Amino acid sequence: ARGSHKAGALTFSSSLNYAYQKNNFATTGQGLSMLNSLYQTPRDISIIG
Amino acid sequence: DKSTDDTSKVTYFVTLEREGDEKIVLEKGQPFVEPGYYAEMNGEDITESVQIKGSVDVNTPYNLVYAAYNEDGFAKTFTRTVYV
Amino acid sequence: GGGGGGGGGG
Repeated sequence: ARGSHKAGALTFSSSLNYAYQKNNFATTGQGLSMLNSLYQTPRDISIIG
Repeated sequence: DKSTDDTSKVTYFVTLEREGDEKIVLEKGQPFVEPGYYAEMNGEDITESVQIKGSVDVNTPYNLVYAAYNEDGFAKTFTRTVYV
Repeated sequence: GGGGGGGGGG
């Protein structure tokens, strides 16, 4: 919400904001992660299976 | 449309157990009897399927191989050597 | 220090 007002001479305005966010990540890394686990798949093996 | 659906078949291995001794020794003329065997494939007794390669001459002073094959080829084997 | 990787399996 962002409003200004002039009465004068004098001006007063005000910007106020709220911002939310909720992230979920598919972790990466050298461990038991999803991509490092995906790439280590033989070419003959069916992933979606 | 996706492409790479798994194409596998689930094959069920035979389970073949042994009766008696691995090595057996006899005297010339003392006939060979079969100690026995047990074979199992998907819980279904298939012992009558078991092939025994070779034989054992009792009058010539011998190794026998028992195998059991499932429905895709994969076998389970064991040897029985016999001497005279 | 300097962070360590790890070789895999084969």
